[PDB]
Amino acid sequence: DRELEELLESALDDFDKAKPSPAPPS
Amino acid sequence: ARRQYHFESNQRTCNMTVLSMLPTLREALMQQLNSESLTALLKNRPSNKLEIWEDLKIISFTRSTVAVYSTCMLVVLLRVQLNIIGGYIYLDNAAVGKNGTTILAPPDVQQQYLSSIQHLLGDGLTELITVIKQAVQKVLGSVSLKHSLSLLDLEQKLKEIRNLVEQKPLLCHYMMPDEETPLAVQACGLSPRDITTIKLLNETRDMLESPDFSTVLNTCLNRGFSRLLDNMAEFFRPSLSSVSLPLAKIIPIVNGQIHSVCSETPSHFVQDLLTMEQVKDFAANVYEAFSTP
Repeated sequence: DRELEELLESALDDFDKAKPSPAPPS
Repeated sequence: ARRQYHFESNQRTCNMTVLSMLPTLREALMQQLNSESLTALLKNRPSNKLEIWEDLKIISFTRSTVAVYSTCMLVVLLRVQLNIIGGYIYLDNAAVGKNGTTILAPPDVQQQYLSSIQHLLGDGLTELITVIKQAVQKVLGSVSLKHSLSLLDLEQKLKEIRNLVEQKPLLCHYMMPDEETPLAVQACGLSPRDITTIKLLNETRDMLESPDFSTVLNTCLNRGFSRLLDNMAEFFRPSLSSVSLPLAKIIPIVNGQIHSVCSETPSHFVQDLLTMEQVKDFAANVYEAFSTP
C-alpha cells in the first residue's frame, strides 16, 4: 500500500546495478 | 579416416557462427521484449506505475526465459546444420577423385540450406515468446510484487515455467517451420526447384525429431538454466547468507540477464554450451552419419 511505494522506487535503482562488467586487456 | 581432421575445423566454424549470430538474437529479443522502455517510463515517474510494474514483471521473466531457450536452440541447431552440410562437403570432396560425378553442395546450396536458421531468429522466436509469455503469465501473473522468493524459490518458479513450455508443441517447432508450410518460409528464396536444399532440410528434420537430439537439447537447457541461476546468486546475497527478495526487487535482476545469456563476448554462458562434451559427442555422431556413403 505505502510499503509498496518505497519498494517500487527502490527497485527502480536496481536496473543499472544488475548489468554486466567491462574488461582491461581489450 | 581423414575425417576427424575435417571434423575438428568444422567444429570451430560452428562456434564462430554462434558468436556471430548472438547479437542478432539479442537485438531481436530486446526489441520484442523492450523492458528498458518501460523502466524509462517509470524514471519520469507516472500515474499508473503499478500497471507498468505488472507489465515489466512478465516481460523481464519472459525475456530471460526466452533468452535461455533460444540460445540453447541456436547452439544445438547449428551443430546439426553445420555437421550435416560439413558431411556433404566432405563427400563432394571425396568424389572429385571419381569421374562423371557432380557436386551436391556447391556454395549456393550451402548458403540456402544454412539460411533456414532465419526461422529460429524470426517467426519461431516470435512464437516462442508468445508461448513463454503465456507461461510466465500463468506462473507469476497472480503473484504480488511484494511476495518474497529466495534464490531457490526462484529456481522453482523457473521450473514451473519450463514445465508449461515443455508440454502445446515440441521444441523442434521453434527451430523449423512445420512441413505443411510454404517452402518459401523455410529457407531464403526456397522453391520446389531447390531439390538438394529440400533434401537437406528433410534430413535436418529427421535429426531434430530424433531422441538423441532431444537428449542434447535437454542437457543444454538444464545447464543454461543452472548457469542463469548461478549468475543471479550474488544478488541474493548482501556476507555468506542468502535472503528472500520481494518480487519487485527480483525483476531488475532477471531483466539484466540477457546481457550475459546472449553475450558474443563469449560470456562464460555461451562458451559453457560450446564446450560441453555431450554437445561435442552428438556433433561427431551427426558428422559421422552424413560423411559416410
